[PDB]
Amino acid sequence: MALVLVKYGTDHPVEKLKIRSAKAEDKIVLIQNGVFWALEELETPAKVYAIKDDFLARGYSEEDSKVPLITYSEFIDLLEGEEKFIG
Amino acid sequence: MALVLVKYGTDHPVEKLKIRSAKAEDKIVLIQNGVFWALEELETPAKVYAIKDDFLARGYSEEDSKVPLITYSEFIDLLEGEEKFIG
Repeated sequence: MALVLVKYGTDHPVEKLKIRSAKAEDKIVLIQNGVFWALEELETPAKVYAIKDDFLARGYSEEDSKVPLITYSEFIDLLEGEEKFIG
Repeated sequence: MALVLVKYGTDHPVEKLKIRSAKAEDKIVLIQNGVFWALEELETPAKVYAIKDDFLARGYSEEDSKVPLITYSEFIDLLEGEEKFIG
């Protein structure tokens, strides 16, 4: 149930095995240079999300993702995760 | 400690007291139509942030907001915290 924040890509390759070692409960966010990992294979049982808007900001096509693309709105839905007393 | 999310415009009465009765140790995020709370006279001891990218997307200006705005990058860092143990 760990939060994995990736804001690194290719210039930093250690996040790939972080993603590998991530658990089913854990959350993986690809932001900034993390969009490069959306083109990777990535052996992960965790919940992987790449920022769709930032992905587009980096100049990449949404078709060209191996991972799920979400917007900041859905990032807050991730931020919620469950339900709590938020609503 | 508590993660407080608001994203139901002003149509959700419970949003007010979530902010209102928050602790000075908690985090409060305004997202989507929740940005309307960023314009009012909300008084909370918690860390209150409205999403800048989303707020500007509403057609408003940074100057319009009363509370601090964070960007997609800063939102990721919010969820990190400050200490970043992601090495």
